[PDB]
Formats: sequence, C-alpha cells, structure tokens
Amino acid sequence: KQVSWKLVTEYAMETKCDDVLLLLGMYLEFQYSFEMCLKCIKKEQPSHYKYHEKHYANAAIFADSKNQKTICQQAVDTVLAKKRVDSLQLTREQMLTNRFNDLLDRMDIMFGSTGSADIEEWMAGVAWLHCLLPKMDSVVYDFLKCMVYNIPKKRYWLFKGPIDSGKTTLAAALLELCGGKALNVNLPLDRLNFELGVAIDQFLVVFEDVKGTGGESRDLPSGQGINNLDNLRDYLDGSVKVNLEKKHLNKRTQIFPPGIVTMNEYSVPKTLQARFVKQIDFRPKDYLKHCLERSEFLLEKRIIQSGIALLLMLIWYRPVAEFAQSIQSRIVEWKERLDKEFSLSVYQKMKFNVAMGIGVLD
Amino acid sequence: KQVSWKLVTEYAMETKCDDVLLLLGMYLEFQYSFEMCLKCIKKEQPSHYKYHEKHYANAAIFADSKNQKTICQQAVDTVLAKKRVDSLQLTREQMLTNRFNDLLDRMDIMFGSTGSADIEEWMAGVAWLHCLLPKMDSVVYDFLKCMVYNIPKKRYWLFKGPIDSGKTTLAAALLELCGGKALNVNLPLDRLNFELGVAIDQFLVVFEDVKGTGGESRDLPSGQGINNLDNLRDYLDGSVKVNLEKKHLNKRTQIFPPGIVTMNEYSVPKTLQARFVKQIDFRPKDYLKHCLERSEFLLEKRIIQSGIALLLMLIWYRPVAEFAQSIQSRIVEWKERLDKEFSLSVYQKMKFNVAMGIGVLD
Amino acid sequence: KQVSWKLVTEYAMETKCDDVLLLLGMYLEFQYSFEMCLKCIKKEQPSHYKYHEKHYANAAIFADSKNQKTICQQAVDTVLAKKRVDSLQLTREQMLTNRFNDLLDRMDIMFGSTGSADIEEWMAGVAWLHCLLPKMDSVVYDFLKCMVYNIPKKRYWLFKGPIDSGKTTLAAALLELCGGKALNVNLPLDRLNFELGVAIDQFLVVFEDVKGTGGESRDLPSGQGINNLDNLRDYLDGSVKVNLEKKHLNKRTQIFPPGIVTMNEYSVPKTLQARFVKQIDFRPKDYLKHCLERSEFLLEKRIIQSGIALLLMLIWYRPVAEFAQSIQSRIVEWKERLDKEFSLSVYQKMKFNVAMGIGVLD
Amino acid sequence: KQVSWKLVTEYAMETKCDDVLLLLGMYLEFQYSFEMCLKCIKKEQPSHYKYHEKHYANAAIFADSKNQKTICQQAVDTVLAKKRVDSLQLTREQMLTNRFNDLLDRMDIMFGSTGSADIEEWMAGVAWLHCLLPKMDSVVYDFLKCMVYNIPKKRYWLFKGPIDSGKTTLAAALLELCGGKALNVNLPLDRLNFELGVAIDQFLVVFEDVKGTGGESRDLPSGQGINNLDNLRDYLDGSVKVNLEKKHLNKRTQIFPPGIVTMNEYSVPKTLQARFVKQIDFRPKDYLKHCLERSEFLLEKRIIQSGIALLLMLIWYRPVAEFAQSIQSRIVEWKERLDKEFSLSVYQKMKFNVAMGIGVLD
Amino acid sequence: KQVSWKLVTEYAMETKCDDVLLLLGMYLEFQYSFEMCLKCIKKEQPSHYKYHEKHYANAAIFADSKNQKTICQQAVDTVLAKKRVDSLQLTREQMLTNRFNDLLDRMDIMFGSTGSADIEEWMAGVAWLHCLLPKMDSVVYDFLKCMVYNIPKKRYWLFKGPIDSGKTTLAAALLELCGGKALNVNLPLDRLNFELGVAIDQFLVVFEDVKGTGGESRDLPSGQGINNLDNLRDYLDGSVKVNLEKKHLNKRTQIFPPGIVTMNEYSVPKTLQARFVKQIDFRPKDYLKHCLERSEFLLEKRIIQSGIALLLMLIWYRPVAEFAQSIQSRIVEWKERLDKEFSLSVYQKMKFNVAMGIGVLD
Amino acid sequence: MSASAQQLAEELQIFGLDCEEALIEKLVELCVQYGQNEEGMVGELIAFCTSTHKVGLTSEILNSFEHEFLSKRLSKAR
Ligand SMILES: [Zn+2]
Ligand SMILES: [Zn+2]
Ligand SMILES: [Zn+2]
Ligand SMILES: [Zn+2]
Ligand SMILES: [Zn+2]
Repeated sequence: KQVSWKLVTEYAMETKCDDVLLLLGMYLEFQYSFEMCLKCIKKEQPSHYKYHEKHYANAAIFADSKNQKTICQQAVDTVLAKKRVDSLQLTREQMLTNRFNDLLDRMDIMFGSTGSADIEEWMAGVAWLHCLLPKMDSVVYDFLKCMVYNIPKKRYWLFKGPIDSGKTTLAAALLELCGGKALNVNLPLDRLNFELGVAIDQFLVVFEDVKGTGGESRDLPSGQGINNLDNLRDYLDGSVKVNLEKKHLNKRTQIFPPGIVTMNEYSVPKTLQARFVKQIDFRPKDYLKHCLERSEFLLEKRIIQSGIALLLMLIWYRPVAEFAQSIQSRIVEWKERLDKEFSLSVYQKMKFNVAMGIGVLD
Repeated sequence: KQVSWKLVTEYAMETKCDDVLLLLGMYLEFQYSFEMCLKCIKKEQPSHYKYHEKHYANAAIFADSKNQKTICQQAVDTVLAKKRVDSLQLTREQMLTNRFNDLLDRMDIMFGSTGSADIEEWMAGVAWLHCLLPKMDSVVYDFLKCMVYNIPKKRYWLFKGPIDSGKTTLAAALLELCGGKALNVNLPLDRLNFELGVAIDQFLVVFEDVKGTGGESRDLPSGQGINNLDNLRDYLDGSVKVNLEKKHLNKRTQIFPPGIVTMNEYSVPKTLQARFVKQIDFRPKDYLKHCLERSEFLLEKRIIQSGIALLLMLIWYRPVAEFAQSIQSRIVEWKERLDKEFSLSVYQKMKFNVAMGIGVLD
Repeated sequence: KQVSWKLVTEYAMETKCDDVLLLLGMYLEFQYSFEMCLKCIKKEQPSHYKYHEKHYANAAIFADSKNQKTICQQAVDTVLAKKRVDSLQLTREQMLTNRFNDLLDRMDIMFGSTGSADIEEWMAGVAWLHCLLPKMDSVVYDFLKCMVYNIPKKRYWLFKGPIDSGKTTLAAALLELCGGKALNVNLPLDRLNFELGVAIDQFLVVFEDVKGTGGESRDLPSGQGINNLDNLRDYLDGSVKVNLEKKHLNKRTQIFPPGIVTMNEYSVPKTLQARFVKQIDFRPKDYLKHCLERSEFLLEKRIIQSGIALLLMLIWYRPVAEFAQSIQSRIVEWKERLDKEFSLSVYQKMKFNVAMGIGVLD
Repeated sequence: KQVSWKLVTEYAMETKCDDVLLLLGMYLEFQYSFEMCLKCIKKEQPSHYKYHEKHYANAAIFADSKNQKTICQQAVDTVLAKKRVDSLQLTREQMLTNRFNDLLDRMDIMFGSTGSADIEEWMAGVAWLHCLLPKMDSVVYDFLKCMVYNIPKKRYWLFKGPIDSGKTTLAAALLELCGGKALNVNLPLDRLNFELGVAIDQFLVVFEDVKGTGGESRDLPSGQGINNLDNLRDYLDGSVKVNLEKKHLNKRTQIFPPGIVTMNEYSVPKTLQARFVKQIDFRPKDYLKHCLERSEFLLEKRIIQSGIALLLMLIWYRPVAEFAQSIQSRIVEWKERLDKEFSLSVYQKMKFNVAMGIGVLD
Repeated sequence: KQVSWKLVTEYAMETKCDDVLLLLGMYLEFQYSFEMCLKCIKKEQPSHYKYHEKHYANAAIFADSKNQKTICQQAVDTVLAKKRVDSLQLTREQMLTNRFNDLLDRMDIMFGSTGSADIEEWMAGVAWLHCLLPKMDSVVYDFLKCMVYNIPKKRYWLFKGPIDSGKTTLAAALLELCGGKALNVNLPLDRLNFELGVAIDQFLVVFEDVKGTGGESRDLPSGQGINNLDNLRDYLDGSVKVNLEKKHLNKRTQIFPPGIVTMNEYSVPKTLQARFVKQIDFRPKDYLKHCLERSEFLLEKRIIQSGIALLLMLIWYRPVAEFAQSIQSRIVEWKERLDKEFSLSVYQKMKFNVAMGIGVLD
Repeated sequence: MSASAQQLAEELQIFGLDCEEALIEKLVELCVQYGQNEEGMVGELIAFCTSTHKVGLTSEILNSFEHEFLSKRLSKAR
C-alpha cells in the first residue's frame, strides 16, 4: 500500500545508474510481470532479468506513484554520492581495480552462453591495436600507472598526430579502460565551466582535437583549444583544488583529474608542453587502413576503440604480478581461456595480415 | 522512530563537510553495521570509524528517509554558517591557530600506529623545500604574519618565475598550510563573478598563472590574467567590502581575502605591482630536478606541495615563541619527536644530496 | 516543542543581520548554554552575550528544527524590509543620525571596560587623517551635508589622485562613516547590473579605481571604468528612478544613491565631470609614508580607514550645533571624554610627528 | 486564530504597493499598537495612520505568521494585476485622470495642516520651469494629449540639448506628471531585455542620455544609445505588440508605451528622427543658473523636477475646459486656492527675479 | 467552502486569456456584486458583464483563496494547451476561419448598440488602405492563401520600402487579420532564442525593420537584421521542425510559422531573397500623408492599422465563394449591412478625397 | 623657477602654522637654496621649533633655521 524507496535506491546502487530519466524508465519495466517477459528469457540486459524478480514487488506499486521521478531522483543522488566517496577513500589504484573487474564482468556475459560477442574478433582487435604504435601494450601499462601515481604537472599525455591515424581510436578506448569522461575546449571559455564540471569525482579527462592558432599553413583551422589549455594551468598541474560546478549550485572543489589531450599537429606553447608527460606522434599508416577494409567487425562492433579490447591486450602481454593482488586471481583465469582458444601462432597470424593490408582474420 | 537532524548536523560540524552529496554518501555508510565494517577495523578514514557508533542509530533510519538530500543539505548550511561566523569573530591569527592544529591532527594519525606515512620522506621534503628559495622557512613566517596583519594594498605576494621552478609547488602547499582556495582569472570576466565568489569567508586566494599581453617575444601566450587583476583594484587592496555571489542569491559582501598571485615572467603594470608586497623570482634549479629524479616519494605521496610539509618546516626552524600561546604546548611536542627521530646530521645530510642531484634519502 | 519565528526575527531586527547563513550560524550558538559560555563571560561579541539569555529558549528547539535555514531566511527578509522602509520615511539626515549613533555604540564598548581598543591610537589616526588633506575635517562636514541635501547632477565627488596617496583610505572610511556599499565598474557592462543592484536602499556608493582610455602615456592601464560612468548618466544625476535587480526578480526601482568615484589621474570627459561636485586631487606625501612606518597600529587595527576614526574627527573639530538635535546630547558626551584624556598639546604633538615623518605617538 | 489575506491584499490595493519587501515592512508596523504610535499622531505617512486601525487586528497575528513574505507576495500580484487590467480597459486619457487626482491628493496633505510643504516655493518653481522653455505650459498640454492620442510612429519626443540645461529636470518631472518609468539603453543589448521589460503596463518611457557615435569632435563619448534606439524601430512605432519579459517567465506582449528620449547633441539617423514627433533643443541659460544659486529650496525639496510642480503649472495657465469632465470640479478648486494665496503680481514678480538671476522668492 | 478550478479554467477557455496576472485580475472583479457593477451596466468589456453572473459564486470564495495565482496559473496552461492542440488538428485554413469570426464578433458589438465605433470611419480606412497599394484587397487574398497553402521556402513576403510609406501600417494590420505575433531580430543572436520562441503554435511572424550592412550611403544604419535572417535558413523554409524554447524548459519543436519581413531599402543577399515569395516596394505617397492630415480618426482609433479594417475590405471586394463554407453565411450578412449604410457612390467618394489630399470623410 | 608657496602653505594650514604671504615666500627660498621640497622643508622646520621651544612663527625663527640646522649641512656648497 506504499512504495519503497530503499529498493529503488538499491537497484540504483547496483546498476550504478547516475541518470534520472534513465533510472526511471529501466525501473518502470518491472511493473508488469517477469513471468513472460521476453527480455528476461532472451537474456538481453543484465540490468533487467537479474533484478526484475528482486524489484517486481515495489515496481508494481511504483507505477501508481505520484512521484515516479522523485523516487528515482533520490536514488541518482545516492549513486553520485557513492562515487563522491570512493574518489576520496579508495586509492587511485583500487579505483582501477574495480573498473578492470567490471570490464571483465561484461566479458563473462558476452563471451559466455548469453552473449553474442565473438572472442576471435576482439582478439583480432588486439592485433590491430598493437600494430598502431611501437610496444602499444607496453605504453598502456605506463599510462595506467602514470594515472595511479598522480604526479603534479606530470599527468596529461599528448596524442598529437595528423588526421586519421588512431588518436581518437586509442584516446577513446583508454577512456573506457580506466574510466571517466571526455571533454572539449573548442567552445568559448563561457560554457567551459559547464563542461569542465564533468571531471568531478572522475579519474581522467579526454580533450578531443584542440584547435590552436598554430598550423595556419597546414590547412589546420585555428580555435581556442590550445589557448584554453594554457588558461587552465593549475587544472593541468593538479597541485591545487580547482573549482567545479554541477547544476547551478557548486557540487565540488577537488583536484582536477589527469588525462589525455589530443590534437592534429598544432603549435604548442612551451609553457603548455611543460604540463605534459609524453608526446605520442600517431602515424597515418596505410596497412592499418587496408586492414580495416577487410575487417568491418572491428569498426561495426566497436572493438578497436573499446576499453574491453585493451583489457584483453593487458591480460595477453602483461604478467599477473602487475595487476592488483585482489584481481591477480581473475587475470590468470582469462590467461587460460585466451591461450585455450588461441595459441601463439593464430595470434601473430592476425598481426601478419595487418602487415599485409588484409583482414586480420584471414 | 523518526530521523534525527541534529545528529546529522552534529556529524557535519565535526568533519566540517561543506559539501552536500559528499556529506550524504559519508553518512549513508553508517546504515549497516560497525560490527564487521572493514573500514572501521582497518582504521582508514577518521571520519568513519570515529563516528559510526555515534550515528549508527540515526543512520539506520536515515536509509528509509524520503529526504536524504534534504537532511544533509541543512547540515551543509550549518557548516558554512560556522565558517561564516568564525570569519568575523576569531582574529586572523586565531583562525590560523586552529588550522595549524588540524594539520597536526592528521600527522598524529599518519605518523602514528594507524598511519602509513613515513616521517623520513616528509622530513626529506622539508630539505628540498628549503633548497627551493633562500631562507625558505624564514619567508614562510613572514607570509603567515603578512596574512595575519592584513594590511590594505599590502597583502598579495608575487610568485613570478619561469616554467618549472617551484611556484605551483609552493603556492599550493602554502594554500593548505594557511587555508583557503585557489582561483583563476584566465577565463573571461564573465564567469569571473562565479569564481571570485569562492573567496567568501576564506583566508587567502591563489591565482595560478596569470596571462598578460607582455612577454610576446618570450613565447609567452597572452590572456586576460594580468588585465583582470587590474580590473580588481579594490579586490587587491581590501579597504572596501567587495561584492560576492554564491549560487544565484548573494551570500556575502565582505573584504576580499589576501593571497598569492603567480605568473611566468609576464609584464606587470606599475598600478598592479603597487598592489603587491614582495616579488619572489623562482629560479629553475637543476639540482632540484635531479633531486626528484631519485625521490619519487615526494611527487607521489604529494610532499613537496603539501601543507603538512611546510608545517614540519615551521616546527623545525621557527622557535615556539612565535606560535600562538594556545598551541605553543603542541609545538614543543613535535620538537621532541622530530629531534628524536632525526638529529642535525641526518637532516643536513638530506639537503646535501639535494646539492648533489641525488635522492634526498641517500 | 514548537520553534518561535518571531523571536528569531526579533534577534534579526536587533543585529540588523541582512545575511542568511550568517544569521543562521549566530543563532545556532544559543542552543547550548549561557551558563558556561566563554564568549558570554569574555564579552567578545555584543551580538552574543547580550542576546543568548533572550533567545536561549527558542534556540534550544531551533536545533531540532527541519527548517533552520527557512526560519532565518524570513528574518533576513524582515531585516531588508526595515531598510526598505527607512529609505523612504526617514529623511537622509535622520538616516545618518542613526548611523552616527551606531558608530558611537561600538565606541562605548571598545573604549570601555569590555573593550580592547586604545583611544590614544584612534586619536592619532585623526591626526594623520587631518594631515592628508587641507581642512580634512572641514571637507567631511561638506560631503556629509552634500549627501543629505541630495542635489541632482550635484552629488558624486571625485577622488582623483596618483597611486598611494590616501584615496582608498578616505573613500573607504567615509563609506562606513555614512553607510552604504562600494561597487566596481571595471568589469563588463554585463555583470554591471548584478553589481549595481547593491546600491538598493543604500545611502552612497563608492567606485574604486575606474579605468579609462586616457592616460596611455602615464603607464595607466585602460578599461571600462570611465566609459561605464558615462553609460550611467541618469544614475549619476538621480532625477529619475533607475532600475535595479536583486536576485533574479526585481526588488527595487528607486533613485540611485549618490556617492564617491575614485581614479588614478585618468582622462575624464566633460559630460562626465559635469556630473560631479568637487574634485579632490590626492597628493602622495612622503611625511605621511614615513609616519605609518612608525605607526603600525593605524594600518593593523584599521584606524586610518575606519569610519569610527572620522567620527572622532567630527566630534573633535565640528561644534555640537551642526549635529542632529537628537544626538547633540551625545556629541557633548565625548567632547568631555576626549578633552579629558587628551588636551590640545598632546593632540597637536601627534600631528607634529606627522610633519617629521615619525610615529604619531612619540 | 488565523491570518487574513484579503485584508493584506486590501491594504496593498490601497497604497498600490507593487513591491514585495516594501509591502511587507509597511504592514509589519501594525503589529504593535496605534494607541501610542508616534507616526500615527505626528501624521507622517498617509499609508500608516490611515490604515493601522484598519489592519491592526490582522497585523497582530501577521507577526506570528510563518509566511510573512508569502501573504504579502500574493498582494503584490494583485496590485500588478490591477494595473495589468487598467492598461486595457481605461482609455489613455482616463489613466491620466486618475494620476492627476493622485498628484493632488499629496497636495491636499502637504499643503494642508499635516503638511510641511510651502506653496510659495512650489509656485516659484512654476516660474523657473516656465522660464526654461518658450511657452512651457503650452508644450506640456501638447505632450499630454500627444500621449493620449497615441499615434503610431508619432509618439516619442526629443529632448536634445547640451549638458546642464533642463533636460533631465523636465524629462523627470513629466515622468511623474503622467506616470511611468525611466529606462536606459547605454548598456549592451544583452540586459536591454531585462530593462525594457519595465515599460510593461506603463504609460510612457524616459530614455536618459543616449550615447551615439556622432559628436566625436564635441568631446561627446560614443556608446550604444542611438544605435539601440534604431534596433527598436517597432518599439518606437507601436503599431505591433512587442515582446516583454518580467522575471524569467514572460509577463506581457503588448504595445510598447510612448515616451521621451533625451540626449546631448549627438548625431541622429534620419530613420530614427522619423520615429519622433518634436525636437526640443534645451538652451543652457545663465539666468536660470544664477536663479537656483539663490533658490536652494527648489533643488533641495525637489520642486523644479517634481511632477506636482508641473501640475500647479497646468492648473495655473490651462483652462478647466481642457481637463477631464470628472476632474474639472477639482481643477477649479485649486484655481481658487492659488489665486487666493498669490495674485498675478506676486507671480510674475518671481519670474522677474529669474530674468535677473536672483532668488525667485525675492 | 471550497474554490472551483474548473470554473476559473472555463472562464479562461472563454476569453482565451493566455496570461497569468491578467487572468487573475479579470477574475478578481467578480468577487463583489454584479448587482450594481457599473462595468456590467455600461457594457464596457464583453469579458466582464457576460461572465460575472456565471462566475460570481466561485469568485466570491476565490478572494479568500491562498492560491489566487496558482488557480489562474493552471487555467493559463489550459489555454495554451488548447492552442497547442489546434495548431495540429485544424487545417491552416480552419484556423483562419475561427479568426475571421472572432474579428466579426468584436464588430457585432462595436457596430451595435453597446458599441462606440463608427462604421463610417472604418469604411474610410478601407479607402485609404486601398489607396496604399495597387489592388490592395487583391493582394490580401493572395497573402491569406499563401499562408494557408504553406509552401516550403515560399512563405515569407517582403515589405521593403523607405521610411513612412505604409509598411508598419499594413504589416501590423495583417498580423491581427490572420493572427500571430511580431518579432524582432535587431538584437544580438543571444536573446534571439528568447524571442523566436514566441512563434510557437502561432500562424505567422512579423519582422519589423531589419538592419543590414547594405545601404551605408543612404544614411541607413546597419545592424544584424539581414544577417540574422540568413542565420535562420531552415526557419524561413519550414521543411524541418526547428527548435523553440518557452520559459527555460523547452515547450515546442515544430515547423516555424511563415510570415512577413519588413525593411527600409537595405541590401538583401540572393540566398535570402530566395527564401521569400513576393517583394512589395512601398511608395511614400503624398496624397496619403495629406489625407491623414484631415482624418485623425484613422490614426487615433487605430483603423488604418487594424485587422478589423482589412476584414471590412475583404468582405467589401472579395466574393463569398472565397471564404470558408462555414463562414460564407456570415460574410453575406455584412455584405448587406455595408451596402445598406454605404452605396458605391459614398464609398468611391472617400477614395476620391484620398486622391485630393483631404479628409476621407468629406 | 620657484617652489610655489601655494604648495608649502598647505602644510602650514594643517598644523595651524600662521604665516602671511611674506612668511610663506620666505620658505620658498629654502626650497631653492637647498632643494628641499615643500614636504621635507615643513618637516624639518617644525623640528627647529622644538629644539628651541617656539610654538610661534616669525621672520626670525624661520631665519635662524638656515643658521642652525641647514647651515651645518649645506649640500650645495661643499
Ligand atoms: Zn523480466
Ligand atoms: Zn564502521
Ligand atoms: Zn553565551
Ligand atoms: Zn500607528
Ligand atoms: Zn459585473
């Protein structure tokens, strides 16, 4: 005869839904019956068939609620509250530990019985990705720890390279591999405050294509990207607690999370370059282009730019003695599954086709 | 039954949490059981195992509350209210007195049994920091009192120096040593009002890297930093009660707190320089660079830019007759602990390696 | 059991607290016990030990209130409401009458038994202040009445003088002597509306350092100060009811209060100068500089820029036949106290040291 | 028992208080006792001693109300609602009829027993005002009707004249004589919408000193005044229902009221001048200056710029056959009072001293 | 003892009042008594004496309501809701059908017993209006249908003509003849969104005097009018559902209604002219000027720019076979009234005086 | 080129140092004979009215100033 808020909040803490309308719709699907729900039998969304029977009782009354958006609203705040806390208690290495596990959770489903993901294609992506930069997997481990160590004025990395090379492909996958959001600074420093407020309680930021006055002869349009970066020195250093705003009333005043800044061969001030760590010049390789011309599954199923892809690359090359001691037991698990499905011959055979310019899976 | 607001407000006044979502999440961890709480046994956060048994009763019902964000909201206002009052009653010297004690409280935990902080490394930072500027510790005492005396048009200090020298490293530590926030003026004078409203009830402000039209030949990008500073003459003087805005409706109309303004060799108008007190030209020293190359613990554990670091430097050099008479008894306490762990030989031996360019702890 | 709003509102009308969070914190200190309150015995804040026993009963329940910010909120509106009314009923001379009395109230405490203010130092400030401009006290009386008479296009005064001379020192003290707020126009005409809305129900305004295109050869940075002043002709005249905005929804449409405009030798349009009354060119005197070099108590305890300082100067020189007939009885009171502590010899002896360049109290 | 809203609303409709905080404070003065109220016996404000006994019963409980600002809030809306209606039902001539009567109501009090206004001084102002422009009284009647007739692209008048001449003195008095508000366009076209929304349900607008690019050689600062005027063609014509905004949510979409535009000899586009009706070039007369030099009562008591002053000038010269037939009976009333106190000799004797350059009352 | 909302909403749906404060005041006039209401006997406003007895019962209690603005608020939403629906169900021709009838409703009152409108003057306006442009009535029918047909990139008409010619006179009348609102684009593209959101659920838009860079030699001030028009290509075409915002939260995403764009001989880009349909160059005729010089009733009573005027012109010339079949019966009604009062001689006799330059009614 | 007695007279109206046109112009010479600005002259002058105890100003006390204090430290005659 009354709706339960603790249950809705519970479901929220589970799916970690930090959205209002999203959390509302998802919960409004349990006000029917899991008795004949197609989505429950077909095993489509783990956030449905795994929580319907758990919240079917409350959702039944939730439908006749006059505060459907209010109940879910408080849940969202509880979700953001959790992250608000974890960003202070758990070390930057533990935060990743949880991420790496959540990334594997999806894998245990997609690469299982209720999954439609083909491990062969994702293993092929690990090949293309390793053929993108010298010792790609090696660099990934360095970036990861670089994010963990968190060294002032020694955090952001530079993905400076021409158009179409792999920047937006890697800078994106890394975002999901570690966790966080991708911002933009091409817009005036007006809405910059309304966008920089997304890095709150995050792990890392991703600045996509920053426009600068430099490169006026290379047909490179100028903007405010490079400029804005310099107008955010402390933000790049992280030695001080910058100010952030979330929905009018201030929500945080913490240390601006590190990250990656991408660009297309624009000019970079010395006072700006001194805020970076490493500069990775992406090279527009042809064999990579011809490679995807016969490997649509990488661009279609989003593999070359998936965080799950890099995870497979971290478990394939990097030893177990490098991961968290609480996850080392899970790393070995897939080191057996991957070596079982693919040996060392079938693997390099894929990187081989990459060198040729043909399908990775040929 | 019923949820208690005075208890939540009490916990808020304790941790001095001036955040809404943060105060919410932290309190939502006491709705379980301190009987087997790992965070309570492991002694991770003093704001947890020290207040769970105290608020376990209310938090238990807090979970089934329909106003979880409302209850914590009022608490936040009570927190800001406290600071709102202290900024008028307690003298500027007493405000620091409390800060210095809170800084030592963390030390009594990290340098104790439930702490993972190594006093050796922090003592090493005091060495690197003293090798940053001539009579560093001496300057710190002057700045402190300079902030206490509060002399109109004689408050802000200038940290003008080239890229990578120690500006952002000191200007940051000082911020935590005294207390306050760090602002930025590189952004248009539009959102300037939404950022300058952070210095409310604060102690000092920190302007990180101000861009000016000057230094166009030194590859120094121009901006609005220097300009904005001049567009805030009264703000720099403090002889009048400037206007401030916090979340739409005005929250304060007080005297703009003093502080520090940093820059990278930009041109400075005479009408602006006349608003400062002392100009500290930071020198990019090599031995300091090579020093950190073998002392990662300073950059990792954040020591060279920690307020706690400067505190150790103030207790090591400066006599007890300079601190507050209500804290002089605590200053002598650590003057015995530090001299017990490190003599005068082991100390200078660290500053020695600094001169060399090797690890401070060698 | 129930909280009283009339009591909180009463306390608000007493301290005239026009702040929300401030009024909240101050009232939250009476929910303990005046039985052992240190602030009540030490006699620190007249707004504490004088009202605790008066509001101890309500504050006791105020703590367990779910609307701590709401109760105090209404009180604030009642406070602003009072000023909103007085600005229309009481003549501009009566408004000052009340101010002059409130300024003396502080004196009766600081210069009493529960005060830590030394009358000797404040009398010394009256000397330095009189050595700032020819017939300083005489000018003060003229400005006061100039504000009372309120003559259209004949209200604002000009404090045009080089850097470091006494402008910001006098323009500030006068602000407290009469009452009001100090605004700024160096910022774009965008937030100008959000700042000009402070002069609501005020008495006078203080424009600190206005930047103009003039003086480009005198190393004087140009801005929008002078320009904005001209973009506010009616605002300067006061013959029409200008529009003002306070927190989104308009709060007033009255006559813009007179005031003082300060600057540093910038160029002034004839159409702008015709909106002023008198131009006081402040001279950077050396003997004044060397004077404060041996009189830190003036800059520390804020005396040379205190409204209470000018009050002592008005009671020392100006006769009783010039003050309000309802305050003439109080003016004579201090004319006996001051002449009792300091004769005419000890007074001029202070102005003497000013001429020398040594401490006023030598 | 319970607070009455109809009573508060009634008082609001009486004083026509369109303010929230103002209406609140005024009503909070009846929660004491009219038994010994000084303001009730001294007859200071007609909005007090005339309504205290009427609202003493409700105000007594109003004090213990938890919605003091809410009750008065609704009243304000009822006030604006009245004007919102009158601006559509009553003809533009009837609206003035009510104004002229309200202006006389003040006179019946100030020029009565409970008034401190001297009719001699106000009659002197009528002399100075008539010595400001050729057939001043004659022009006033034309402007009045010009506002009544309301002829598209034939409404606004031009008060173009040098600095200090009488523009701001007349353009102000006229505003009160007819009714309305005075706006400004010197500010960017950004806040223009937040200021133009004041002419809602008004009668006429007053643009004070509009800055234009013209007159660059006459030391006349340029701005956006003239430009903004042209950017408001339809606003000046009034043949279409322009859009207006009051406090976020739109409050009106009516015909922009006519008015007067003042300036200081700036250049005026032909497309702009074609939106005016008559151009009055104010001449900076000396005898007028020397006149006020011996007639401070005009500038002090605000007479030369008072709407009540022009009213006396309309009743002195203009016949009764020109006023509304419902007010003609009241016009004759003062035509007897004025002719009783002052004949034709004493009147012209004042305009005489104006010609000389001495006090109007000599 | 309860207030009815359905009744207030009913009255709202009747008068179609889409205003909040307006609907409030109008309804607050029925809380007295229609027994002696002067406005009810004099027959002044059809929205009063026709609904007082209908809502006298509820309005009586409405006065003692604590939500006077809330009750009327919901009514307004119901009003806008109606239009929100009609703009989708009723064809663009039916929408006009209702308008034409509402325009005649006013006529049946003003040209009746309870009306003060003289049919002679309005018939004279039809003469002046027909002497404004060749086959004026003919053009009106074309525009009407042009609005009905609604042809993409073939909707807006151009009223390009010199100052004072009849543009603002016709573009205004047409607005009322069909229905809708008149916007402006001279203001920055900032508040453009807050103004373009008025065309929501409307029929047509009216852009008054658009300023362009062209015509710099013809003393024509440049602006952003012409530019903004080009910055709204899709808005002019109407082949896509543009975005609109009403009071913060979006209220509509429909097809931008057609309309008319007026200007004063400014330069027009080819890419802009291609968005129009017909260009009507208004000629500043003298005989029209001298005509109004002896026909003040047209400018006073607003006839030459009234939608009711054009209606009379549509019923006088255009046959009945052109109107809606549901209104054809009403068109013939006035075709008998007009021909009864005025023959063909008295009509052309008015257009005759127009040719002369004398009063249309001579 | 002088020192403008109007600039030195101001300092004489602050401490109530009554001096006619002839007296104020007497100090103007002190600003040209040694170069002492109006601000430093008045500062050193009143220090001479204390060493000899003289709260009055004539043409003698102002004359003995160039023979007692400034006479033993002329910087334009070495
Ligand atoms: Zn299901
Ligand atoms: Zn615990
Ligand atoms: Zn106490
Ligand atoms: Zn009374
Ligand atoms: Zn009626």
